[PDB]
Amino acid sequence: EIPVIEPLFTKVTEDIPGAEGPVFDKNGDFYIVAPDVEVNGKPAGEILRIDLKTGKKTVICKPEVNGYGGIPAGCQCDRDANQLFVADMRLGLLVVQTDGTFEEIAKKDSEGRRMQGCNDCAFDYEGNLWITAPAGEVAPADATASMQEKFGSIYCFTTDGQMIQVDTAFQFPNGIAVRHMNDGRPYQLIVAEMPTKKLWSYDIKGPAKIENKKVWGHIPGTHEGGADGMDFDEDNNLLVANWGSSHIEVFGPDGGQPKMRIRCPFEKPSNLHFKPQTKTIFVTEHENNAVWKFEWQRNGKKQYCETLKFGIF
Ligand SMILES: [Ca+2]
Ligand SMILES: [Ca+2]
Repeated sequence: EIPVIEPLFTKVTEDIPGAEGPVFDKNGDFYIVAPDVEVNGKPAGEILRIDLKTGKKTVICKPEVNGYGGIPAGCQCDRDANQLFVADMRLGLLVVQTDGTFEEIAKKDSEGRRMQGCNDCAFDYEGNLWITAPAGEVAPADATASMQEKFGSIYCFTTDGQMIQVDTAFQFPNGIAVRHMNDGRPYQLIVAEMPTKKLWSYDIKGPAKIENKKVWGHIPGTHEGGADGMDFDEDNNLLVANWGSSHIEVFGPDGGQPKMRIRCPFEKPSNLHFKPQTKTIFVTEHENNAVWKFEWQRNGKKQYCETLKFGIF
């Protein structure tokens, strides 16, 4: 059987509807998003900053465009500026400042097609942002998801400002991650297709250039849910929240079947993120709509925001 560890989890904060997108900025501040917040049945998602000591929450942004509320669901911190890139299920891709101001990156992609709602994203070390888009067209267009139909797409927002659809026909693409060589070269993209219990891989040949698509890993279980958020640890092991399984799966560098499983004190882990330079992993979950933390066996893989702009001196 696959080895299972049961680390001690510590509650961080609660009352976060749809708790998702955990992320640390360049100053070490912690943020999470609340995509499930609604006001009178209408989307009113929030981006919050969490005090690690008290667990107190501060709403920094409640995105809305032309009267349509956003559904912020995933985040990545930029490197050269302390700003957050946020995947929004209703607005697409947003760039949010610590002061709460935000900008919608694109209404349409590089081919002029209306943008699809986004769920999560991952920066590669070259500054390109790989994004999952499981939702239908962004507001004002009517909402819809790809849990059944295969119209979920993947985008790559390049450093040159191009929003390129790099693949599509996915059944609710969710988590996403980029594997790098030790010299910093991005070479593999991993995409979670939630309901199908599959993790897909592609070889990265350059900015917005992916090929050799294949099924890379298998997510355990027949439960409703599947792979949600993911991140690499420093040894390139891929940790994946398996929503509905009560576990976070751990895949070795070669994928396939998980090499280890991490038991959680809740059934629906949605996402995770390492605290910089530590073995501490923060986990968002939908059973209690809260955030927790636990200690992993090693530090996490550095996020783009922690990398050296000029290389190793
Ligand atoms: Ca997600
Ligand atoms: Ca993460």
